[PDB]
Amino acid sequence: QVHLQESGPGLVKPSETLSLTCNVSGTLVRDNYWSWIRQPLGKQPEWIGYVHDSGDTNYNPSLKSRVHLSLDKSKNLVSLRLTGVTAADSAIYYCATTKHGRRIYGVVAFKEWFTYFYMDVWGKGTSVTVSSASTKGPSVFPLAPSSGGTAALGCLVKDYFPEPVTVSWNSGALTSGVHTFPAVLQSSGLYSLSSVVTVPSSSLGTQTYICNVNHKPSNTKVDKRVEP
Amino acid sequence: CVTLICTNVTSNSTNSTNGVTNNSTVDYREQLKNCSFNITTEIRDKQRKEYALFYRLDIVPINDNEKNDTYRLINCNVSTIKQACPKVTFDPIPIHYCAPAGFAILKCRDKKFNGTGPCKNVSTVQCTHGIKPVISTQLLLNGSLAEGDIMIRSENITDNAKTIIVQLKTAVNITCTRPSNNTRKSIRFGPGQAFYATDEIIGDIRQAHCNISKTEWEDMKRNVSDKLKALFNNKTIIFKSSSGGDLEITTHSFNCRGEFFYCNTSGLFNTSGLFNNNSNDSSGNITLPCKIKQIVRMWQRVGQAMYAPPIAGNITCRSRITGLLLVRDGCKSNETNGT
Amino acid sequence: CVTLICTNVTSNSTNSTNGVTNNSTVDYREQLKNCSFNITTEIRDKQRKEYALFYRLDIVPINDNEKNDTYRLINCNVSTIKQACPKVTFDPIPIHY
Amino acid sequence: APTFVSVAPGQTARITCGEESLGSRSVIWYQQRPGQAPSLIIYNNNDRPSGIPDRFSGSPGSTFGTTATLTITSVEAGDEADYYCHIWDSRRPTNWVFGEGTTLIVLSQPKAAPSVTLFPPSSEELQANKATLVCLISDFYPGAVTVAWKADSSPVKAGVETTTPSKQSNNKYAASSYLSLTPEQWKSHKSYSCQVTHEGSTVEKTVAPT
Ligand SMILES: *[C@@H]1O[C@H](CO)[C@@H](O[C@@H]2O[C@H](CO)[C@@H](O[C@@H]3O[C@H](CO[C@H]4O[C@H](CO[C@H]5O[C@H](CO)[C@@H](O)[C@H](O)[C@@H]5O[C@H]5O[C@H](CO)[C@@H](O)[C@H](O)[C@@H]5O)[C@@H](O)[C@H](O[C@H]5O[C@H](CO)[C@@H](O)[C@H](O)[C@@H]5O[C@H]5O[C@H](CO)[C@@H](O)[C@H](O)[C@@H]5O)[C@@H]4O)[C@@H](O)[C@H](O[C@H]4O[C@H](CO)[C@@H](O)[C@H](O)[C@@H]4O[C@H]4O[C@H](CO)[C@@H](O)[C@H](O)[C@@H]4O[C@H]4O[C@H](CO)[C@@H](O)[C@H](O)[C@@H]4O)[C@@H]3O)[C@H](O)[C@H]2NC(C)=O)[C@H](O)[C@H]1NC(C)=O
Ligand SMILES: *[C@@H]1O[C@H](CO)[C@@H](O[C@@H]2O[C@H](CO)[C@@H](O[C@@H]3O[C@H](CO[C@H]4O[C@H](CO[C@H]5O[C@H](CO)[C@@H](O)[C@H](O)[C@@H]5O)[C@@H](O)[C@H](O[C@H]5O[C@H](CO)[C@@H](O)[C@H](O)[C@@H]5O[C@H]5O[C@H](CO)[C@@H](O)[C@H](O)[C@@H]5O)[C@@H]4O)[C@@H](O)[C@H](O[C@H]4O[C@H](CO)[C@@H](O)[C@H](O)[C@@H]4O[C@H]4O[C@H](CO)[C@@H](O)[C@H](O)[C@@H]4O[C@H]4O[C@H](CO)[C@@H](O)[C@H](O)[C@@H]4O)[C@@H]3O)[C@H](O)[C@H]2NC(C)=O)[C@H](O)[C@H]1NC(C)=O
Ligand SMILES: *[C@@H]1O[C@H](CO)[C@@H](O[C@@H]2O[C@H](CO)[C@@H](O[C@@H]3O[C@H](CO[C@H]4O[C@H](CO[C@H]5O[C@H](CO)[C@@H](O)[C@H](O)[C@@H]5O[C@H]5O[C@H](CO)[C@@H](O)[C@H](O)[C@@H]5O)[C@@H](O)[C@H](O[C@H]5O[C@H](CO)[C@@H](O)[C@H](O)[C@@H]5O[C@H]5O[C@H](CO)[C@@H](O)[C@H](O)[C@@H]5O)[C@@H]4O)[C@@H](O)[C@H](O[C@H]4O[C@H](CO)[C@@H](O)[C@H](O)[C@@H]4O[C@H]4O[C@H](CO)[C@@H](O)[C@H](O)[C@@H]4O)[C@@H]3O)[C@H](O)[C@H]2NC(C)=O)[C@H](O)[C@H]1NC(C)=O
Ligand SMILES: *[C@@H]1O[C@H](CO)[C@@H](O[C@@H]2O[C@H](CO)[C@@H](O[C@@H]3O[C@H](CO[C@H]4O[C@H](CO[C@H]5O[C@H](CO)[C@@H](O)[C@H](O)[C@@H]5O[C@H]5O[C@H](CO)[C@@H](O)[C@H](O)[C@@H]5O)[C@@H](O)[C@H](O[C@H]5O[C@H](CO)[C@@H](O)[C@H](O)[C@@H]5O)[C@@H]4O)[C@@H](O)[C@H](O[C@H]4O[C@H](CO)[C@@H](O)[C@H](O)[C@@H]4O[C@H]4O[C@H](CO)[C@@H](O)[C@H](O)[C@@H]4O)[C@@H]3O)[C@H](O)[C@H]2NC(C)=O)[C@H](O)[C@H]1NC(C)=O
Ligand SMILES: *[C@@H]1O[C@H](CO)[C@@H](O[C@@H]2O[C@H](CO)[C@@H](O[C@@H]3O[C@H](CO[C@H]4O[C@H](CO)[C@@H](O)[C@H](O[C@H]5O[C@H](CO)[C@@H](O)[C@H](O)[C@@H]5O[C@H]5O[C@H](CO)[C@@H](O)[C@H](O)[C@@H]5O)[C@@H]4O)[C@@H](O)[C@H](O[C@H]4O[C@H](CO)[C@@H](O)[C@H](O)[C@@H]4O)[C@@H]3O)[C@H](O)[C@H]2NC(C)=O)[C@H](O)[C@H]1NC(C)=O
Ligand SMILES: *[C@@H]1O[C@H](CO)[C@@H](O[C@@H]2O[C@H](CO)[C@@H](O[C@@H]3O[C@H](CO)[C@@H](O)[C@H](O)[C@@H]3O)[C@H](O)[C@H]2NC(C)=O)[C@H](O)[C@H]1NC(C)=O
Ligand SMILES: *[C@@H]1O[C@H](CO)[C@@H](O)[C@H](O)[C@H]1NC(C)=O
Ligand SMILES: *[C@@H]1O[C@H](CO)[C@@H](O)[C@H](O)[C@H]1NC(C)=O
Ligand SMILES: *[C@@H]1O[C@H](CO)[C@@H](O)[C@H](O)[C@H]1NC(C)=O
Repeated sequence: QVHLQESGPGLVKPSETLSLTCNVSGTLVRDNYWSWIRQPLGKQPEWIGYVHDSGDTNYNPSLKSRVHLSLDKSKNLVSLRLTGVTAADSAIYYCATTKHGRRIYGVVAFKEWFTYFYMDVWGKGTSVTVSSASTKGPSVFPLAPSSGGTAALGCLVKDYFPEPVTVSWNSGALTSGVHTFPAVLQSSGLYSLSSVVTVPSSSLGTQTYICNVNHKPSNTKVDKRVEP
Repeated sequence: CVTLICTNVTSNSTNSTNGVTNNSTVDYREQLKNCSFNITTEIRDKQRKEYALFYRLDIVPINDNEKNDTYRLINCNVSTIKQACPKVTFDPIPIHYCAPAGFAILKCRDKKFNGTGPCKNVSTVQCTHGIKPVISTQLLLNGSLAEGDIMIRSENITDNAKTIIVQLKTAVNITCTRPSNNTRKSIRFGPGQAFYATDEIIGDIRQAHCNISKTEWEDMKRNVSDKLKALFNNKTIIFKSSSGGDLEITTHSFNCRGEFFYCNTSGLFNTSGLFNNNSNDSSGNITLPCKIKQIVRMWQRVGQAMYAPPIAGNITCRSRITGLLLVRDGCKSNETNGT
Repeated sequence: CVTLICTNVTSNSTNSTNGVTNNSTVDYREQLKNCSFNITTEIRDKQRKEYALFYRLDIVPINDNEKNDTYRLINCNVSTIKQACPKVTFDPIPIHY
Repeated sequence: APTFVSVAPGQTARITCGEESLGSRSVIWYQQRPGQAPSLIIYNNNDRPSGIPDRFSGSPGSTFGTTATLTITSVEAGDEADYYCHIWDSRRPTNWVFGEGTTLIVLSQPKAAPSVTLFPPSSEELQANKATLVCLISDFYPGAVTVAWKADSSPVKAGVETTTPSKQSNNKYAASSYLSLTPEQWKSHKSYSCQVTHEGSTVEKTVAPT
């Protein structure tokens, strides 16, 4: 069960170098070829570059100048650095083991072949936004379920920036009925999202129906209890 | 014979180590161009722009200032040029040379004949047996092998300025090919006068080459060596490439289905004289890079320049190597143990 | 084998009934044209405008935009052409095999 | 660009990406779902990693002047996804972005009514003299639904920041509308209502101040 994921800042402003990191496990960092991939909103994924020890690296010509990849051995993790960012660079990023090969169609002697690259396992994805607008701590409030015996309850997250805001429910024990709706853009220059859970009428408790909200960019941890 | 604005055909993904260097140059790389030009239509007063794909060898740069990437066909420099008629074929057919009546040909049937002097076993014929007119260099193709054993012949071996003519006993298959699926186009210039040019490369950009068995070539290299060593006082003989000349002379030249080849015989003459066999390993085919050219002039001055129209689609022909044409380097050297 | 700007030679008095129709076309009507063209003079560097009368059969239209009424001789399309020497004659003489 | 194809559950779908080939290619196919990163399906035209069935066929790299067709026999419901592909050709320089993926769909949803859910302003938010209603509507198909609030039969002009539908794990979609008000606006009107319209079929829920 080899798995991996990355860790970024969430927000960067223009003319700043965007540093990122892909923490890994399952296998060694020497024993793999490593890639970086970004995919904007409603667009196709763009291959950034790839790297290996013994001084080997190659970048996408679009940003061969701005990107500066790295590699830590002991820590078992990868790195990234992208200078002079703009709103164009804002996309959700990834990192993956790049399994390579060779495609032969003619005389090997004459170099009648080419080498190709596929990536068999992906990370979760670090959402990266590029704007000159400051962060914002999400204001959080409870949604009253009161008016078969069923009545859904939830939490409303509002006035924050940037997307995304991760939201759990009471130490993540209950997962059923949890419909965390996609956020909404406002002319406020901010976002808002609402997570709801469907629950029967027979549920007094007293159960601490708490929503575990987390908005890392602003470095804010809000926690609100839902009541009738 | 007009201006050609040529450009190379497709981009590539050449990379890897190192990087600090910039411009590369290699004489041995068979490559095509995408030349463009204006030619006259049915009427003298008008003309149109065509494009064709020409082997870099067949073109030559001209320094124009009004434009860039300008070339010309090598011949507009020297001689007129015609295109081989489609109907005709230069297939080497066995022809019999026959004497008039009252004359007769005499055939030497001696199985270990030297070329000169008495023949113990003779037979009269009116006609020579079927002889195919093969035009090739270094390697003698599709010919007659020696009955007894492989033979070396020369007017006098000592005169280094006279060609050694080797005749194998057992032939060595050589399979050459132009592997690319080249589409061809007809380009007309009036009244109905038209010339076939290569149009496109369907599929991979493949390179022309020849194939000999390494085991089967190195063998005759040895067998020939042993017969040579017998003639030059048991001196260990060694082989090497050509010292210079026209391409046709410094390469193995021939034609398959009409396209004229120029295969690098460097590989055939590295040497590899000491036989160990290496546990029968490192021995498959031995591939030679081949270069291909269309505008071609044989017999030097006598005869005009010929343009060989491209055969559409990939081609490959197999000939049997039946002999060789060699020449000895001759000067004073180490008397013992030199060679 | 150059461009020919051809025009029919003389007007006519074709009239009478009926009248409502406009354009007529008939394959069987032997007719000449008055073709014009530029040809080279004694020197390669210069040329002059000549006119000749050509049977419509012997010419064929070419679609040029820079000019109108443009034709070419049917052969520039296909084969070279020579003119029968004045001295020679293709009179069918009885020959004995 | 065109990226859609309709195939019944049980029939076969063939999806195409990139320009026509010039030389031998090594076409790699990926599949992405909402939230998740793109996953590998096929490499070297028809070779597949661990966990992918035999139904996933691919064009051979051997053909020339030919579009790369990914063919998936007996299409499964959970296979509706984005299919961005990565072409490696002999005669064209290395591509550093992926190709346009023919998005996949299925005929029979069969159907799905929305789950309309309408909440009043929380008691806490009203202390900051601000108010915001929340119309949580979801699990509908096709993912298109007109929304219309009503103050009291009277339509509400402004303050309704809503969302375009978004795909989930289940093929159904989800969206949400937000009507923002202030206490004195809220408590004045006797009722407020959110009307969701789906396939010429209006559904509505109602909420009111105490
Ligand atoms: C040394 O020695 C050696 C040996 O001897 C050599 O080699 C050789 O050589 C030869 C010569 O070169 C060769 O032959 C050849 O071949 C070829 C091929 O073949 C194949 O094919 C065929 C058909 O064809 C087609 O196809 C192809 C492919 O495959 C192509 O390439 C071509 O081109 C064609 O095409 C076509 O079609 C297509 C479709 O597909 C299209 O697209 C196109 O367009 C076109 O149309 C066939 O037929 C054949 O067959 C055969 O074989 C088989 C087996 O294999 C079989 O079964 C059959 O039946 C036949 O056989 C027969 O015969 C034999 C004998 O021979 C016998 O054995 C048997 O039994 C039988 O009977 C195959 O498959 C071909 O092609 C050729 O032909 C040609 O040529 C000739 C002469 O050579 C003649 O005769 C003919 O007629 C033809 O002609 C043509 O061409 C020419 C040139 O080439 C010319 O001149 C003429 O005129 C004509 O032309 C025309 O056409 C062309 C085209 O073709 C063009 O280009 C132009 O323009 C025009 O139009 C021949 O046959 C062989 O193979 C070889 N061998 C080996 C082993 O290798 C060498 O060379 C030597 N060396 C030195 C140095 O010398
Ligand atoms: C003059 O002399 C010179 C020099 O001697 C000579 O030059 C030589 O020319 C030939 C031909 O031009 C040229 O051959 C090429 O070689 C390519 C590479 O093959 C090698 O690698 C493969 C892969 O093995 C790797 O992976 C293995 C598994 O992990 C691993 O074990 C290996 O170690 C390796 O890591 C390998 O399979 C090959 O070995 C096979 O062939 C040997 C030949 O002797 C044989 O002894 C072996 O036992 C072995 O046989 C198996 O594999 C073959 C297939 O290769 C099967 O058919 C058998 O049943 C066995 O299972 C080599 O080690 C080769 O791939 C080239 O062919 C592909 O490419 C062209 C160009 O596009 C296509 O047109 C072909 O159709 C073919 O494409 C198939 O494969 C690619 C992926 O590579 C796919 O994308 C294609 O779509 C297609 O496969 C798919 O499609 C079909 C339907 O189309 C479908 O049905 C399939 O199921 C599949 O889904 C090409 O043949 C050679 O490089 C060159 N140079 C040298 C030094 O030899 C000249 O020819 C001579 N001149 C003349 C005139 O003769
Ligand atoms: C150094 O350089 C050298 C030169 O540069 C290199 O030399 C090369 O080596 C290669 C091998 O190493 C050689 O490749 C050999 O090719 C033959 C070709 O035969 C095929 O073509 C015949 C005619 O062309 C048809 O097929 C082609 C290809 O499909 C088409 O493009 C054509 O259009 C044409 O199409 C017709 O046919 C198809 C059906 O095939 C129809 O659909 C079409 O409508 C057309 O009608 C063709 O006659 C052959 O057909 C026979 O075989 C079929 C299976 O392939 C079969 O289905 C047919 O029914 C038919 O069989 C019957 O008919 C024949 C007639 O003679 C009978 O003899 C036979 O008994 C049946 O009754 C064929 O399609 C290929 O056959 C060879 O395959 C053998 O060798 C490989 C080597 O790897 C083995 O692995 C195979 O197992 C196979 O062995 C056979 O023989 C065994 C006994 O010995 C037997 O036990 C096996 O079961 C098997 O049958 C080779 O692949 C290449 O030719 C050669 N080149 C030169 C120039 O010398 C060298 O490699 C290189 N070395 C190194 C190290 O670098
Ligand atoms: C360069 O490259 C070239 C290309 O690669 C390469 O060319 C190939 O070379 C080989 C030689 O190595 C060519 O020859 C092959 O040789 C095999 C061995 O031959 C032996 O058998 C012969 C026949 O024996 C008959 O008699 C026996 C007596 O008991 C029987 O047991 C046999 O079964 C057979 O039966 C006869 O009677 C039957 C009665 O019922 C009848 O049906 C049957 O058809 C047959 O008539 C022997 O004659 C021979 O021995 C002779 O020579 C020795 C000394 O050398 C003497 O001592 C003997 O007394 C005798 O004189 C051998 O022992 C063959 O198996 C092989 O078979 C092919 O041909 C037969 C017909 O002969 C076909 O039936 C069969 O299908 C085979 O395919 C052929 O046809 C297909 C379809 O047309 C074709 O595609 C294919 O290419 C092939 O032509 C074959 O003969 C070979 O043909 C060459 N190929 C080509 C394309 O050219 C060349 O060598 C290379 N050279 C160099 C220098 O590198
Ligand atoms: C470079 O130069 C080297 C040498 O300097 C060459 O290499 C040699 O090439 C020859 C080519 O012929 C190779 O000869 C092969 O010999 C074997 C062995 O033969 C035995 O088995 C066969 C049965 O398979 C028997 O019939 C034989 O018996 C007699 O007749 C055969 C007929 O070929 C003859 O070769 C034998 O010498 C023998 O004759 C002698 O004995 C009898 C009594 O038994 C006597 O009456 C007679 O007068 C003689 O004294 C023998 O037991 C053979 O199998 C090979 O093929 C032959 O048979 C097959 C069928 O099996 C036929 O299809 C084929 O046509 C042949 O007839 C060969 O003949 C030799 O091995 C080889 N040596 C080495 C080291 O390589 C290279 O080739 C040269 N290279 C180049 C590029 O030029
Ligand atoms: C046909 O065209 C060719 C090329 O335009 C002419 O031959 C070439 O002449 C140049 C010199 O003008 C040669 O380049 C160099 O010449 C110097 C002598 O100054 C020499 O020292 C160099 O080593 C080098 O050769 C060139 O090699 C030569 N050949 C080719 C293939 O380019 C030729 O003159 C033209 N034909 C006629 C009849 O004029
Ligand atoms: C383009 O490719 C041809 C292939 O032979 C080569 O000769 C030429 O130099 C190339 N162009 C440049 C500018 O080098
Ligand atoms: C001879 O040249 C060939 C070129 O194809 C090469 O493969 C071989 O290794 C060479 N051998 C030596 C001894 O140089
Ligand atoms: C002029 O007369 C010629 C006579 O053959 C005819 O072909 C041509 O069509 C005429 N012009 C027009 C415009 O019809």
